[PDB]
Amino acid sequence: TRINLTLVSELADQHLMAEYRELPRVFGAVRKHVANGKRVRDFKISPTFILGAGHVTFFYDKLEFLRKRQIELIAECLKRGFNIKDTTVQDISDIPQEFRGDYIPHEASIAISQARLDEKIAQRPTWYKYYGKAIYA
Repeated sequence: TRINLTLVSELADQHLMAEYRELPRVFGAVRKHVANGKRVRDFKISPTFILGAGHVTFFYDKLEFLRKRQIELIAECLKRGFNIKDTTVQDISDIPQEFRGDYIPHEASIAISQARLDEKIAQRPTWYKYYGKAIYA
């Protein structure tokens, strides 16, 4: 599961579709943990954004950030003419407030996220498209 920090209008089609599919998984994971009696204090949340080990957990107390980003992802999918089936933002008001924080990444954090996306495309640029156009080489 990978959450990106870059503007959704700048994502390659493949990356946009992947994040649309994967971001909501975090909500379900928190629900599962809440049902198991866990609290935010039970998690080791990094103080700064990271990729890899601890990436998903970093967002456990930042669900409002994710909710707002899911709004943007859906809108970008529709803008590109993609046929997505769920066009509604998930209601997360059932999750305890301590997990529903917001977040504003610094440009240095965004640069880490951007570098990972760049690196993936560079591997085989023909696998990526933007509005269906092969602009990556």
